[PDB]
Amino acid sequence: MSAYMLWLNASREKIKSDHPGISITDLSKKAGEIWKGMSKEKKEEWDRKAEDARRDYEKAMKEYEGG
Repeated sequence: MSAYMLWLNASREKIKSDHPGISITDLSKKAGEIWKGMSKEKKEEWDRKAEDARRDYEKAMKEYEGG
């Protein structure tokens, strides 16, 4: 899910530029269609990026020291 969110943010500009005058709601569907047709390996990369960020949060929280 997190991979999709990150991918959508970067892809949003590509989709909007590729489909001028496209609505926001339509963009969401477009994002899903591109993902579905996209390679499986690419999905893993985005998933790994999201997981790495989780590790980084722990590191920052560890030094942050707070509730």
